[PDB]
Amino acid sequence: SPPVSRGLTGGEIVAVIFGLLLGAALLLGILVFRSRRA
Amino acid sequence: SPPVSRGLTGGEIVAVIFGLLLGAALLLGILVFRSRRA
Repeated sequence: SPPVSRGLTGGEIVAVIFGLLLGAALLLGILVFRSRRA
Repeated sequence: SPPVSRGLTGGEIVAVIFGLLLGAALLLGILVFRSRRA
């Protein structure tokens, strides 16, 4: 794959951080609600 | 489809899952190793 100029743009990294934060918070949430409640 | 005339590709979603899975595993890892070690 290319470095960060060939086919990379600022409109792509936004997806990383997005799913990163929302991924942990969401995942962790369900993981706890599963059977770790209280 | 995009939010407001944008245009995505299959070479963009790879970033989401990347930081998504790697984010939870990594984050959760440090979060535990922080002071939750057993």
